[PDB]
Amino acid sequence: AMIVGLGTDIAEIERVEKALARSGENFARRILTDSELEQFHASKQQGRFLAKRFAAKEAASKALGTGIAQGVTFHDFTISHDKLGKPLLILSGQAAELASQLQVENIHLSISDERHYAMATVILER
Amino acid sequence: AMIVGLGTDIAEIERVEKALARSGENFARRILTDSELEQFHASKQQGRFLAKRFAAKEAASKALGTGIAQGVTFHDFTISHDKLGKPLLILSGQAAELASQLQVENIHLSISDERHYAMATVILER
Amino acid sequence: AMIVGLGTDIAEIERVEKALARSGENFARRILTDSELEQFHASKQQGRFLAKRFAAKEAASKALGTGIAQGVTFHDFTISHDKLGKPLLILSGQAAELASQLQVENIHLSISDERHYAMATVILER
Ligand SMILES: CC(C)(COP(=O)(O)OP(=O)(O)OC[C@H]1O[C@@H](n2cnc3c(N)ncnc32)[C@H](O)[C@@H]1OP(=O)(O)O)[C@@H](O)C(=O)NCCC(=O)NCCS
Ligand SMILES: CC(C)(COP(=O)(O)OP(=O)(O)OC[C@H]1O[C@@H](n2cnc3c(N)ncnc32)[C@H](O)[C@@H]1OP(=O)(O)O)[C@@H](O)C(=O)NCCC(=O)NCCS
Ligand SMILES: CC(C)(COP(=O)(O)OP(=O)(O)OC[C@H]1O[C@@H](n2cnc3c(N)ncnc32)[C@H](O)[C@@H]1OP(=O)(O)O)[C@@H](O)C(=O)NCCC(=O)NCCS
Ligand SMILES: [Ca+2]
Ligand SMILES: [Ca+2]
Ligand SMILES: [Ca+2]
Ligand SMILES: [Ca+2]
Ligand SMILES: [Ca+2]
Ligand SMILES: [Ca+2]
Ligand SMILES: [Cl-]
Ligand SMILES: [Cl-]
Repeated sequence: AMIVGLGTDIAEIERVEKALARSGENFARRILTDSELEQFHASKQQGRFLAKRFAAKEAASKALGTGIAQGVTFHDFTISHDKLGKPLLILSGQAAELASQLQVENIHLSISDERHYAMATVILER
Repeated sequence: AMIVGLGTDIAEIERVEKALARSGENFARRILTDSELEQFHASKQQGRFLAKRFAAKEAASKALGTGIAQGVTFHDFTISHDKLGKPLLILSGQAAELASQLQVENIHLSISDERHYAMATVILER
Repeated sequence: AMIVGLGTDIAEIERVEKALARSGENFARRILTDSELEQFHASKQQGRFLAKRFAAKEAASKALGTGIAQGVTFHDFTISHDKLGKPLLILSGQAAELASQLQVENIHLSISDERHYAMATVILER
């Protein structure tokens, strides 16, 4: 019925690429869950892949009203896709607990990227 | 009621300008309906005009859940404005058929551009 | 509860910084209410602070459906924050009068910035 939260985020792709060039998997694993890493490792544009997931998760954390804090971690969010490529967001851990407290029934996520920037928006509704 | 789709897109204006300098009307006509072409032709900043429409339409195609695919074309989306300048989105063709299947009753669109980027967000609600 | 409006906006931070270097308070006071100026004055990154507020207010004005026109001014939008850092939008002046006529009961705002750009999205719900 009503919107419980709204979140948006923009990420500079070159910054994510630089971080991967320096710290690689140590950096990717802080952001991605084990299930997401398979898809990540398969990509030939890993910085772009990670930039999008980073924007999506930050946008989700803001829609929750906590950001990546108060027990909410990047691993509480998992990004997947439907059969036509639409991105989907699934919550776990503290994010799932807060969503339940807020009575969230539907989650909407959209992602976009151009050469230099990735962005995402998330809406939680009850 | 509830949100049935969310879409967002960011477009680099310079790439649109380069495409117009090379292919002009042939490129513009792939994105714009005949009705929209009249407004486009009267514009004195065509690359900027077209980048905004491009972002709006891709955002709308993501809100429908298909992208520009599965029979959904750029011509299935028409952008107009109300008397105060608010952008309005009207669907046709396969986009309209899918929206009808999604029970879409209200469509919201917002657009913004700065010197180098144009972006848009679309929300479909039932 | 349906969506009354949606607004989005992107702002180039260096343009805001340049404006401040030239016009300072004359510029800042056009965008910010006296109450918001207190927080602004305490910031050590005033250009970035102001770029975010500028984006939030422009987005809010688009969600209302008027833009910054028709008696609606930048001062009709006040950005505050909750204890966890979530941004909150409160309307006044003509914006509040119009929102009341539209039966707006819930307002949602999200803001994000990266090195060069600030962006925001606003949704008004009845
Ligand atoms: C908000 C967060 C997710 C992102 O921070 P950031 O990249 O500086 O944020 P962005 O510029 O995209 O967003 C800043 C805006 O987010 C919004 N925000 C902050 N806290 C929020 C909250 N609890 N809920 C919703 N929105 C929030 C605010 O509008 C803020 O700007 P403002 O304070 O001027 O209004 C933050 O919780 C965070 O970065 N936490 C730690 C993340 C981390 O571990 N980082 C290491 C890198 S892997
Ligand atoms: C999705 C589409 C609309 C835009 O493609 P794009 O510009 O590469 O996409 P963007 O970079 O803006 O966004 C990519 C994201 O869109 C989202 N997306 C993809 N398919 C989607 C769908 N069916 N529904 C909703 N969102 C979708 C995804 O999150 C994707 O990123 P991810 O796969 O890493 O999660 C695509 O269907 C398209 O444009 N197809 C035809 C190609 C075309 O005509 N191009 C223009 C030529 S002039
Ligand atoms: C909408 C406004 C807030 C910003 O316009 P802008 O600088 O062109 O900003 P953007 O590029 O971000 O937005 C343009 C889009 O906003 C949208 N828009 C315009 N009027 C709108 C309205 N009444 N309601 C909702 N959206 C609107 C349109 O989609 C427009 O693009 P289009 O005409 O190509 O479709 C406008 O009312 C304005 O500039 N007011 C004056 C603000 C001011 O005082 N500026 C001085 C600089 S401090
Ligand atoms: Ca961020
Ligand atoms: Ca892209
Ligand atoms: Ca795109
Ligand atoms: Ca502009
Ligand atoms: Ca603007
Ligand atoms: Ca930032
Ligand atoms: Cl234009
Ligand atoms: Cl700041």
